[PDB]
Amino acid sequence: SFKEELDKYF
Amino acid sequence: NIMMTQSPSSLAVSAGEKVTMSCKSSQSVLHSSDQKNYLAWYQQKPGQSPKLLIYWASTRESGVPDRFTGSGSGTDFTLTISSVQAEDLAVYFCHQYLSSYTFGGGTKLEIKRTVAAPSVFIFPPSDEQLKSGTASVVCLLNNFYPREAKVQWKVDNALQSGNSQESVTEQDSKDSTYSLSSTLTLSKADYEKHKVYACEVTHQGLSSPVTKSFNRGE
Amino acid sequence: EVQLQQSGPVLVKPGASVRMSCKASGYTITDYYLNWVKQSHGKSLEWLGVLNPYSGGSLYSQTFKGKATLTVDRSSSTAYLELNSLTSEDSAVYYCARQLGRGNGLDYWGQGTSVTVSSVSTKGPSVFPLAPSSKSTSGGTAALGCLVKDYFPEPVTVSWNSGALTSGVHTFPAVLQSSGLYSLSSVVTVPSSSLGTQTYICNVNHKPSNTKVDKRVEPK
Repeated sequence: SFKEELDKYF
Repeated sequence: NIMMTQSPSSLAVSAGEKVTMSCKSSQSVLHSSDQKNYLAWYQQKPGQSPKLLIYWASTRESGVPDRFTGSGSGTDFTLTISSVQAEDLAVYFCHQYLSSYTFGGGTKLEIKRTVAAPSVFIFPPSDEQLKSGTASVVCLLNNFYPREAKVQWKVDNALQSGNSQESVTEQDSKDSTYSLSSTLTLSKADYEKHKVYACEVTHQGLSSPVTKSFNRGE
Repeated sequence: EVQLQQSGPVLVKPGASVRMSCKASGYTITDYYLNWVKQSHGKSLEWLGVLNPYSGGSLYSQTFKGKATLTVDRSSSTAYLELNSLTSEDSAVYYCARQLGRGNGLDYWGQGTSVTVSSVSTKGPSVFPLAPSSKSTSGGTAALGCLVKDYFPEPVTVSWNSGALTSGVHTFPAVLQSSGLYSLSSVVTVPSSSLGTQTYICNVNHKPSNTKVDKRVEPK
């Protein structure tokens, strides 16, 4: 979910 | 999404008092790779943009006074202001950034101070406005506390209804007072039918109503 | 000093699109991410998404996916937010806010861009003096002001003496008149002793109607 999308994006 | 809940909705303290406010997240905001709670606090003074105070739940941002301290872990966070100053009036928001960013609904910190009666002023319509067919008469109540105040408009001692609007300022960041402006709006034709235009003001700091008035065209 | 300078307030019709800007100065724009955050009614904050000025790539809240578009012009150090298919519910102040990296807070925010979505047309205010008189004195002080009447949408900005007069100013929240137009007043208290030597001018700006009015306020 979204926490991992933030991790990948940053 | 992670839901952020702040309490209380508002609170009011005198300068020098300690305050605490709560922020609860609906799930953990702990980021595993760095073992940091991805939780920030912001201060938003009236008319300004938010200012970052705290991040990682408890690390104070550079330049933030040390009276502001963030604490907590898991789902329960706290912002403490150790000794509130008059300029700390603001809405304080928490923010989680572990997942899709969400904010709490804010805690509004208001300041308590001694009673201050309003200074009252009245303004006739400008000649420029009159030439255009309308008369706006303005009554100003300056720098009073607490915020509750009542204005009544009287025209040759007749109480008016239905033809005025008012608004009150945010609290002042230096003296903790409020001010209020009321506008009575009439047509030019009605304005010219009467002599005495009066604003009558009631407030805790006054033992009897104060009236400020003018005589039209004088 | 770091600054994020956002474009001015705008009125747009339902169904239209709008693009607003956020210009970074005092730092290299590619050194920090840029977030966009909506504020409704001066309080509730809602995140739209984040852009990386170096790559130009963005990550959006699911709420704004396909509704918001983040872009950047690295040459002019300027980020952009475009919103499409606008509804009344999109009226808000939109902030841009820098974020150094994943773990950081939003450390510096622009001043916000107010977007009003409405079928009502823009209207610029009339500006009238609130002239000091014998009935606007309180113990050696005089109150004076400007009435900024009949405009749409918010906001109006008022300064005094081009920003050199700020002490004792109260610029009141606007009121919504029955007509659907706004009115506000801005007042200041000054010494009565110097009304003849000092000059007081309110500078009124209503960007949506191109109103820039300076009004000299003198004793009646």
